[PDB]
Amino acid sequence: MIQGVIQKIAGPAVIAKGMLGARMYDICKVGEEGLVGEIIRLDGDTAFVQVYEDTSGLKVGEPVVSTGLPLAVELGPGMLNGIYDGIQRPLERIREKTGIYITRGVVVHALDREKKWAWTPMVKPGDEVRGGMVLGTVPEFGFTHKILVPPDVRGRVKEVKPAGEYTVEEPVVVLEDGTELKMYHTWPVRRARPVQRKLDPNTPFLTGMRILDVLFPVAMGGTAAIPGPFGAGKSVTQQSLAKWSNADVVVYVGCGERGNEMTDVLVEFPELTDPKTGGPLMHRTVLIANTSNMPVAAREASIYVGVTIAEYFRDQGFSVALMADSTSRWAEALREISSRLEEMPAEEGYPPYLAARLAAFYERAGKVITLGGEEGAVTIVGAVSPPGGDMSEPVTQSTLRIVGAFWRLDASLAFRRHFPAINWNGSYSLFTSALDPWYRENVAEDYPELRDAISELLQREAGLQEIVQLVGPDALQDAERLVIEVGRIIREDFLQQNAYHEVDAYCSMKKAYGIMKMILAFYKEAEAAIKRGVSIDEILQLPVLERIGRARYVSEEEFPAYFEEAMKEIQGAFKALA
Amino acid sequence: KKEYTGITYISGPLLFVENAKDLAYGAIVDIKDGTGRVRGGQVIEVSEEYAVIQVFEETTGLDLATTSVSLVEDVARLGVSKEMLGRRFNGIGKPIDGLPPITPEKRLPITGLPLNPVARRKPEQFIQTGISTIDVMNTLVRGQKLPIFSGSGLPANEIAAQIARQATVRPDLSGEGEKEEPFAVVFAAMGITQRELSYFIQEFERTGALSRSVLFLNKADDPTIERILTPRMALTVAEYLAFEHDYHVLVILTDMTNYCEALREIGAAREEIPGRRGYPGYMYTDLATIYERAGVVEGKKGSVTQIPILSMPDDDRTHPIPDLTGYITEGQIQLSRELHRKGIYPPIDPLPSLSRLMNNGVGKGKTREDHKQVSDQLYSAYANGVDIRKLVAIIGEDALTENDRRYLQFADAFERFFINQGQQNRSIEESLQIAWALLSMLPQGELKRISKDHIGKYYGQKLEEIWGAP
Amino acid sequence: IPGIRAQIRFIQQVLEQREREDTFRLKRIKGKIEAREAEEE
Repeated sequence: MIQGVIQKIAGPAVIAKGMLGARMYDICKVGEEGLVGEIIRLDGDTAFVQVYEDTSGLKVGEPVVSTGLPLAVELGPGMLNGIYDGIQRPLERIREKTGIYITRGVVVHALDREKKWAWTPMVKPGDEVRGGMVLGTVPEFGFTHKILVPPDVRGRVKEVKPAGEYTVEEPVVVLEDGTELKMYHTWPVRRARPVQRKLDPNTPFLTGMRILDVLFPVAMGGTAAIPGPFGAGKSVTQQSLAKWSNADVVVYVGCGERGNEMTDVLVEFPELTDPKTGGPLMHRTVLIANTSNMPVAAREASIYVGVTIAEYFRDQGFSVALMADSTSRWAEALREISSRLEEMPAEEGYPPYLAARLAAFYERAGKVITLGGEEGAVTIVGAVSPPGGDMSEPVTQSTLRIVGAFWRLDASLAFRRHFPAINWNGSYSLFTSALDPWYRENVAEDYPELRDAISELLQREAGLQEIVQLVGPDALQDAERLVIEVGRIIREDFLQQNAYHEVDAYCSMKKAYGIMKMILAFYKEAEAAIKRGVSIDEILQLPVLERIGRARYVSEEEFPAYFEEAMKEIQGAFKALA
Repeated sequence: KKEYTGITYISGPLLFVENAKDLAYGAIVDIKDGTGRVRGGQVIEVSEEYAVIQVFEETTGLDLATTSVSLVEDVARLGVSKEMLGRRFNGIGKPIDGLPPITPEKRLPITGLPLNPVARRKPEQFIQTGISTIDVMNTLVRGQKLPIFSGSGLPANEIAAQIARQATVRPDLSGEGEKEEPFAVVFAAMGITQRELSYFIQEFERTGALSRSVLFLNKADDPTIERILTPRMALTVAEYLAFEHDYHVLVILTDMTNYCEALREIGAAREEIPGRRGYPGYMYTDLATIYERAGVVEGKKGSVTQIPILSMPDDDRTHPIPDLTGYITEGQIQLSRELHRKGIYPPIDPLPSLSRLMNNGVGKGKTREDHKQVSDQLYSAYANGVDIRKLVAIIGEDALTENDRRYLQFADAFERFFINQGQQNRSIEESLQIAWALLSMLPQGELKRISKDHIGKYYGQKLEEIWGAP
Repeated sequence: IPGIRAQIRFIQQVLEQREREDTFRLKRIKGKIEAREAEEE
């Protein structure tokens, strides 16, 4: 509504003129070409605008128009299987419009205004509605997409539209006082969507990877962080976590990646990935692709766009998993934005509110009771990539203070053919104590003690390596030899997991518990034996080893039988030692 | 033509002109003084009361009574053509080789548009630079950005010119069989001296490499804004050739540190407050707008490969310039002062170097299928050789086991036959031959990276060709 | 190694502090030139 002209083009995306009605942090349309920019300072009659693209070619006198609303997303049906940029612009339709380049000032709507969806009402006239209540239903790539009342809307229904088949813009419900509810609504990306109450971290987020699920778990609604060294196979871990976890929807956020981010996101996800049950994995994920030479405003808003979309799908009642491709590349854009406003740096150039923004992102995670009475959750797995692997930079320090788990990928492991290359020494978690009851009631009454026992074996075997380096393995005692051997057995038949094997790609909790119990039993027997007088060499060539180490590749049904008979065999081979 | 008098201020590089509402921001102007000599300038700020103009030259004859300013162009453009191949330009697109100006097929904005992420495809095929430590161990793939991290006194101009006049594509190794894809080199030099300029011209003329090249040469005492415009003009020509005429292009940018310095000076001339270490706050996004216009698009047959050369300011890999360059590109090739003083050319250190896309451009169908494992094996052997070479000074060779003396002799022959290649133009097959003849020194079974098939197939050769031939 | 790491982090602190001081000063003088050019307009 508010409209003015240009008074001064001071250079890189800096404008001004008389717009007395305009409001702070509104989205504006600059020039005749329609460039988009945000208002950052009001003064007297004038207003300062920060344009997104370059302003070369503009002149004073051209019009400036204010849309009246801050940065926002469109939350409605039509987002799945889609690829957006940092501010929710559909890259595919942009390409179909203007070719291999992105011309400046292009306009497209995030939700396809022409596609028709099969509406199915769930209210009738006279019904009272509040913010967040369900309103209808639309089928979408194999699940019912609910239609939700915007969180700030309250009234009584006057009329509802019959079943039929409508577009996204069609007002399907007209409230009494006159406001019409479409199939979608909009939301400011910098405001957390409201909920009833936040629940506790008492239920596990299952990744399907033995080490991450057993030694360092995350709860439903927890957050983790992984570093991004080269050659450590981060992408494979991320794809496995995307396709095997118990999350209903996946949101992938690539913020400020290298030019070759397609090589492992945009050519991999659409084809090279299938779900557990069906066709393409892409029918339940939303990609947010954002390369390095995009405008900084988009690269800085990508995180908030992604987390708002995830909060939408949570408020709808699912359980979402969101992954940030590199939060260090996002902190870089934040620093640049800050330097343009001429603020004082805090440390290493980063603005003094880096930690506040990072927390404002990570603290939207959690398991909740939605406004509509359902239950949903958002789990965040964000990656950090320091300059030369130094964990002392401000981004890493700010992150590690608010996440709940650290999964330390390491290239030295993938150099010696260990996959997934998670270092079990530097990693940690903080969710185990809170998660113990669920473990006792859903896995086994002794699961925690076996987990601690395996951790202790690994700890001892690590605290022994220096003396093994000094003299070699053969020069050690019988007990030290035994612990070295059992440590090798752990970290080569339990920790290690092959993402491409069609059976070892996934593992349950009961399967992992069975393997841990097998190993602990074998080690107890062997300790008794070498204490008794058998040499470790008879032990190393026992035939039960090639079955305890082959227990990974057995199916989830054939595993209970395999497990019980393998336990009986372990019992048997000991009698021959007795 | 509309003339703007009314200058009100002249200081350093700036001058203010009144009643100039009709000058677009970023326009290019010209400044004619009392003696009629015409200079150039760019509009960096425009408002209702006056416009600011940055003169990219000296201002030693100007006064407030006779000077006038006139428009020449609303935005900076470049007239491109397919008949630029073989020409030299000065860095704002004017010929300097004594030939007539070209006639453009079109005029393009030099600040091109960003590529759409869903339009690219994965880089797939390699380029033969003729240098063995780059081909075998750090292969360059079509569509990659591989920078060369040089030093203060190391010979990076020679390596640049050698790669320029030796590079080629090898369609016969792939299934293509026949040579029908054209190759072109675009060569952008920033802030070079007269000595280096003479060297480059002589090198490109003495062997016919000029017939397939475009040169944008920018001297050290030229206006700095021209140094800012040079790489953008180069990449404009490259993108045009590649994605309108199916060329395979190789762009070389000789000293990105000179570019960064010019960028810093210009930013300070417009009264901006700098960022970390004194460089502009937006240097990351600027370097990104340069490097990130390179790659291979989907549904087209051309490609743009990019090799930015830069000299680490104080041999410090943590300086902002090599730091950001490492954030953006896909690896680096590291020259070494030690190998240089030891008389080795080209002095490439294989231990800190790395090509990040290498695995997607080697193997059967692309190169010979033993490429990857031979690379890894050479790396491991050289590492062991270097460690032993250090220890043998305090132990003495007589107290070394046998495999250690093997590794010692291997490392020696490696840096005397593989790295130190002189001005030879090695194919990929000659390089793999020399690699296998060197690996043959170690005892079979020590090569624990390679598979047994290749060891049976290629082991046993001895050093014959490098001394049996030049 | 610990002693050298201590020296290095100390030097790095001093350098960053000096940089922060001088950017403060630069901001001040820019504000000043703008103020006293506008007051003469």
